[PDB]
Amino acid sequence: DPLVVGQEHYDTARGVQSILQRYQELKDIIAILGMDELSEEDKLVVARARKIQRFLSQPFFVAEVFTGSPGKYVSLKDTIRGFKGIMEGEYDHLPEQAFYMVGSIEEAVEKAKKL
Amino acid sequence: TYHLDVVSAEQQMFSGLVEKIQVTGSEGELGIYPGHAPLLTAIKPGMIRIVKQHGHEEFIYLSGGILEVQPGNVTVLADTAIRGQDLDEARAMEAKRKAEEHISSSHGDVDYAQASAELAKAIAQLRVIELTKK
Amino acid sequence: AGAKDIRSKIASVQNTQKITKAMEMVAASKMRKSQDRMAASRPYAETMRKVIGHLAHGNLEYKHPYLEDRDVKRVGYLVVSTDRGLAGGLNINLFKKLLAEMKTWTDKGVQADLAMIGSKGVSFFNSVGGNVVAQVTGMGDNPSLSELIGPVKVMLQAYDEGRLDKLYIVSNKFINTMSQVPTISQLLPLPASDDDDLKHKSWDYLYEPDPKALLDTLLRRYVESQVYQGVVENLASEQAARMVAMKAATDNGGSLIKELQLVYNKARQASITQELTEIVSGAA
Repeated sequence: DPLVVGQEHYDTARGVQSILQRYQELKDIIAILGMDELSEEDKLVVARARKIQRFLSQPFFVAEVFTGSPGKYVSLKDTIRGFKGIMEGEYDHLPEQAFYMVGSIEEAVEKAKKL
Repeated sequence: TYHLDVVSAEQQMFSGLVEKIQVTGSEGELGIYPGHAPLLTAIKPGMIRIVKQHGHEEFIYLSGGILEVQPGNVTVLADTAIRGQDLDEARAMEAKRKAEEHISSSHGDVDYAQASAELAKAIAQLRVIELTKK
Repeated sequence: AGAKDIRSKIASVQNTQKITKAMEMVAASKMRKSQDRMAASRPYAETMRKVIGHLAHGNLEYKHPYLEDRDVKRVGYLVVSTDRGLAGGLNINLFKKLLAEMKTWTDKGVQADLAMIGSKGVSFFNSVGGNVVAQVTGMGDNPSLSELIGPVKVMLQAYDEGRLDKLYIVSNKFINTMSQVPTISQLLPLPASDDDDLKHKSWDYLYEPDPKALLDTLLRRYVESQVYQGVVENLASEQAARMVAMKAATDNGGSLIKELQLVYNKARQASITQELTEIVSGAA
């Protein structure tokens, strides 16, 4: 609640929910028709929702055995900055696989450099 | 020898090597030959005769066109073309019958010029079936 | 879940798959007609562009505005599009490729004037913000040169009044029955890039009376013939893209049917075991 958690956090969390819900609605249209018959705004939300789903992932220190990736601890200010940045499309120029299994947003840009 | 191409938007009408040809024009037909000057040329209703290597002939009626001649490879960009066996003397009589109807049909001078051109076209079809008999 | 609502969705997805198969029938037959029309248009337009290619290079040169390589202040595009959906991304890929070239001119400060031959292009470029200077829509299953002339007549007037300096047509090529590609083609300013007519350099071209009127007429016909072939080829490309899209939609509909049926069967089995368990418990 914004009275306890703040407005910037509250607004970020609702923004994420609104996008990922709309993506769920688009998935049934895409399943029969594919993405080509979507509106161009709908293609924009599909791209951001896929990037958001990838960015929710994180590499735990306790999971270092199953995978090999070093673990990461992310602060709240970093994560709200990352999702706020994706939601307003600052990072629209980066590929999706850049967001997979990274910590803070910065790291994703570096990953994007090496693809 | 040299090659000639003949086309219209609806079809390629002819293409191939020609020892010679004879072609309608503006101030009447002309003969054309390998050595002929590179004369870019307008066309009024008439025919073209297609004499291929070793002297073998075809006989094409044209509604109209343009005969560009930069090269020895020449082209006629015809507005509409029918050959003297793709038409027949009864089809040329049907063209003449349409011309006689068009002459009857209206008073307007440009209409009358269209009807007169349709007559010239119909007689050119008859003439091409005569050339086809020759 | 829910047995009746799932069985209703299964019925609807079944009938939709059956329709997409029939649409794939209409799309293939129209492809047959469209490609044989193209095959007829190809010889005339190909030889007309050859003819002008010979006029490009060879002496006794008259001087004419479509012939010289003047400087570029603004650029014209003739854009063909569909008016329909269900053609996959054919229009999107063409529009993106144009947008890339128009961006490259906008980097140079060279403006773009756009003439649209289809409704999808009008909608996209008006809502994106390209300067649509001409537009015709809904040409029909058999397109005819006559209707297409007006937009071209406008683009011609923009060139010959001197405003418009370079002109292109953008269209999809029917490379194969199942492969096509979007292309931007240089159109009216006759590219001197083309081969010199050194192969028959004996000839310096000569004229019947008034080379200006004759040559003007001939170039008018050249530009038009190029636009008509580019449209007929884009319609053949459209029918191929629609048949591929409908085939994909048929396979995806079958894929849903095979999974909804598993949800339904699991639900009927659970319903059958929740009851009976409750009738034996009640019988006590």
